[PDB]
Amino acid sequence: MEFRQLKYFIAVAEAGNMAAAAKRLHVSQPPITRQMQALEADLGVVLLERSHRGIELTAAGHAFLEDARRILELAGRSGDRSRAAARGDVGELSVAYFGTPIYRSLPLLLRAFLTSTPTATVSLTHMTKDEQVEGLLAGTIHVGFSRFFPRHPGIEIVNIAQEDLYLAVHRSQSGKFGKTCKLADLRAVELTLFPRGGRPSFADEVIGLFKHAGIEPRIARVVEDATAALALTMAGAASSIVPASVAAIRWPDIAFARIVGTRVKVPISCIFRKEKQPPILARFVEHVR
Amino acid sequence: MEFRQLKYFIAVAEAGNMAAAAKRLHVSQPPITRQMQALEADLGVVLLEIELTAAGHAFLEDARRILELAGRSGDRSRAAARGDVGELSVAYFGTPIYRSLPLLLRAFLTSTPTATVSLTHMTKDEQVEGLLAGTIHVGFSRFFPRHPGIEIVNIAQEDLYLAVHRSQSGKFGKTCKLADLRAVELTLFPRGGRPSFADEVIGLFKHAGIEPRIARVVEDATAALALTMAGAASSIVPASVAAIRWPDIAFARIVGTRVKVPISCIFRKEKQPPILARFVEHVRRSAKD
Amino acid sequence: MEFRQLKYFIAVAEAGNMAAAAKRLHVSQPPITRQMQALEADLGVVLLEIELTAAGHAFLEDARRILELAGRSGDRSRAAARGDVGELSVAYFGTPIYRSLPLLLRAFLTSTPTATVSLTHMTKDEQVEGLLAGTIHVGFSRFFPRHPGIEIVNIAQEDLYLAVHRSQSGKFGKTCKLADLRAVELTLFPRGGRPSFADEVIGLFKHAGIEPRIARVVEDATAALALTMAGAASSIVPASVAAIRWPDIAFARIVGTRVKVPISCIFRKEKQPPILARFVEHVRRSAKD
Amino acid sequence: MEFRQLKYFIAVAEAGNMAAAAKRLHVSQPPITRQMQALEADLGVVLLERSHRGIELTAAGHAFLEDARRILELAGRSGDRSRAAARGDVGELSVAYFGTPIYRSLPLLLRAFLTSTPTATVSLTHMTKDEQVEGLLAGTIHVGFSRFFPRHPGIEIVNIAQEDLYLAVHRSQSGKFGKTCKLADLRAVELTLFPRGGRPSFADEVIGLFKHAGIEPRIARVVEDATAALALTMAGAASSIVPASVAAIRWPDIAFARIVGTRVKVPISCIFRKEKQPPILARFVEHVR
Repeated sequence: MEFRQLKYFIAVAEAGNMAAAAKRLHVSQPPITRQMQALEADLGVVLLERSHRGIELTAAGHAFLEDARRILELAGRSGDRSRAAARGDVGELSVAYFGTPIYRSLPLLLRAFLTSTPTATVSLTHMTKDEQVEGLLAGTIHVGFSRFFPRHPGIEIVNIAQEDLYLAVHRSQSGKFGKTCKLADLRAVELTLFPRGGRPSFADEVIGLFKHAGIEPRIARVVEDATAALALTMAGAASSIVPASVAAIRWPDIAFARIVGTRVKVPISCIFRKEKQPPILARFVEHVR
Repeated sequence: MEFRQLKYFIAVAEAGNMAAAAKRLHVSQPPITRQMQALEADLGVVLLEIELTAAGHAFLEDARRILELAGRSGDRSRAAARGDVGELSVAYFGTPIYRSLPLLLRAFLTSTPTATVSLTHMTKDEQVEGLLAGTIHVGFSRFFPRHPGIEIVNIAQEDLYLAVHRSQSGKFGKTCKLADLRAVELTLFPRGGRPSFADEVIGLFKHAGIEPRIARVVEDATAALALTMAGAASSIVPASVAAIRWPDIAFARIVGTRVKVPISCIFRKEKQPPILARFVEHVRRSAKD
Repeated sequence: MEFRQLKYFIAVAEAGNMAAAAKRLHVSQPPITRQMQALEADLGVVLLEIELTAAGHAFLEDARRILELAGRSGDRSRAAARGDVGELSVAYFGTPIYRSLPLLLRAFLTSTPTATVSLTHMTKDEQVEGLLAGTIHVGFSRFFPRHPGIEIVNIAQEDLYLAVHRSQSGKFGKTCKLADLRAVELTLFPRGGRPSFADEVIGLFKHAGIEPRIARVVEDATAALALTMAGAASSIVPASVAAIRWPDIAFARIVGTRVKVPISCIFRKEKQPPILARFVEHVRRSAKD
Repeated sequence: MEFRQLKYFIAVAEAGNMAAAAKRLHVSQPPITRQMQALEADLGVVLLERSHRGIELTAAGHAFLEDARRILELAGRSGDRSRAAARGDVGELSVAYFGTPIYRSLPLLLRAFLTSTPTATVSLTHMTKDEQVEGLLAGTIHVGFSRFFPRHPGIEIVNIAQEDLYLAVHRSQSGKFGKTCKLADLRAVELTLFPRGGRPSFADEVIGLFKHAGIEPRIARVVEDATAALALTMAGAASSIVPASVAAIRWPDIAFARIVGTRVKVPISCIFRKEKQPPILARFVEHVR
């Protein structure tokens, strides 16, 4: 069987007449006739008959007509599926994340991406920054989001944005601070930071910001992540410092106060393997920039 | 595009190597290469880098289906020429294949002597796409999500059975209730096509007020049975599975008036070809009661 | 074995490299090496090949727990010396951490002023092992499989809510039934600790006579919420999650007298230390009613 | 803190007297005393007191006594866990399989393995022979089972056993053959073989066996696997040839007849990466041989 044979047969069949089929096909009589004899020979069946009315289909012809249509319909749609995949119009972007960008910044970036590529999908996985590097190099994830990525030569970092910092305290300690504050005002406050590890982290950044401001902080403890800190704060057992992403959410019993200062800010970045980027990733990277 | 291109692309995809593709095709390299170049120019996309691009992986699946449909279409025209019913393409997922599906197929073939049948394991999502595109005629499984152009027919219901290694047979007898199994570590199946058989089993336990002990969820009934036969597991299976006598496996029927699961089939409600129309009339009266 | 060996092994495991282990430890290579040789001779096993052997991967997990327990034990003796209650080590899985767990912890801390708390996310299996070994005092989740030396206490029950992107809020109002959600593509969570929250949601749909439409099962509530906030999903979450106002997410309370899920805690029934004994008496009367 | 300090403190505490502790410790008085002062100094608490009775513990001492016991208990058990993992007494053997060994031979081999290594576990995954090679080289699976593995230099093949072949027919065609038969007697029987592909398969083997016997078989079709063939046979639409593993199971409506001949046999083999075998695999390989 050949594709040309199929499109001709459908036209011959639908037009119900040879001259009318030629008009639709932009082609002369003799090529059409050649393609029908070749088609009937391959199948080993007669598909067409003549009469006063012109062209008629046998039982074999009628059965083949429906299939010929489903075949060109599927072929046409399969062509589109392949071009769509080259363009990055479709595909599943595998995203990894660590730390607080997952609370607001990352989702909004995903909203904007899905909105300009509505037939794409995303998956999400929590991963340490080290896991993200390994996974990126290996191709198990396309893009990773966190704050302070360790250095690697085969990976591009893109600082998407920066975020303010907010003191977080139990509802009952609200109004000891107001809605705005400075790092100087927190030297009597026992602070719970996160995460632990020591490799460049949000905790270490906050500690450095206190050192820049010439202030000794009281760090009561470093907990495993923001969830722990927020839950301790909600339970009345702690105060913390958190980026704007976290403060954008209304958590019952927690109040926030923005820490003022030009330098008191924290980045959001994302990493990807700059080499051999599949189209869904290239489309996302072009959105990140 | 051209059928030869598709057939050659599949061989290059599956051999993963130009010389093995030549071996499988009985043809030299430069012809394969000119056919691959031509497919790429016709599609306006690149499929090969030997490994596949995104566009390539996408097109591979479709190419198989196009060739598949083309072959069945030739067979169908021939069948129509001879006055025979031709071949019903059935897809299946889950355990109906063990007994209840064969029995229904037998009754269909008895009443329809010139018909044949082919069977393909497919996931439910693959099935839906197969029905809308015309590559399969009908799918069987247990639970199917509704879909606009598809009818889902609940044919019959099957009892459930506890499966255990022969060494543990005495422990529960030949009939048991869900509450008797509250301490049994269960290996359920399958994974992914949720809600699946595992989900229904777990739901039945819950309706009875029991949280099942789930050791693991394995990929299919085959894995679960092999593990039970190896002495490493216990499971719960439909009657279709328990109708078979497996060495080293003992079964206990689970009693409870609601402890049953459906055998269901699905098909495209519109543009039904003759053989599907015949099978549906048969399913219709197989379901009656 | 020796504590220094354990601490050094962990640093070699986590740095994946002898010079980074030296950097993290402020110590040169030959001391680290002699400590690793010695741990290997003492154990009568090889842990390093820098990557880990099977024996190494096994011991790594345990080494962390041994050091963890050792640190908490020093803190506990000190607390006992001063007449303070000391620190309750709590583990958690699932969504109680969002609201109901913090609230119960607050009431405990109010009545027990010299106490503190630490929070660690753990899977249910990790929790059980933690309770039997004495590394944690108590675990929280929703469903827990029975286990000989563990008591499971159902504290309270939480309502369920549909979660949708703000754009879709009008569609269901502020209250809805499960049957109203029969066409909603749901993103449930988590994966693996079956039976989990996903299983209960699916079971509730089934009890009501509806097969839920499940688009996907994601790793946790964080993923599901980020996807819903990005406009890519709808989900079902307990009241603890819905008590929080998340930007771009709207909630509808699911009505039905049986549509609720438990908050549960688990602890070792034997050899309870004083602080756990205090927490249990508190949980006991928090559950009363 | 040091481990020696812990074991001494427990003995001193349990014996309730210094001389009695020395007896238990196989050690003199002065070292014991040195280890207690060092231990009290590290913790920064007093654990012990003297009186007429001998040794007594403070509140700090009593709290530390329970922890010291849990610490040595956990350390001891962690040592065992590491040695067990070196020996391959524990671990999860990842097994892959293709074709019919999964029906009987593979499970019995797993029974025997689990029986001599009862704290080990197994997982099972269906994989093509090509997938198994890739997975083996990569370390994603430990061992693969099938029949006719393609050649690779970094992989060892071990023929575990051979299996007879059996004609399979619908119940109603039983007694056209009896319980034994020859290939010559099947030249009028339309045969359904499996699987398709063409790379060395069970189908190709059966075809070669007919050629060795100087007999033209009637091969009506090659289907995707044994499940398809068995289901077609059960439905009355086919006869097939299957190895002994399949014939060992009683499938309703299928009858079997053994094909006699010294050469009419099919192997079961398994493959593994001979390089860098983890202990659980080495333990299994030693069982396979």
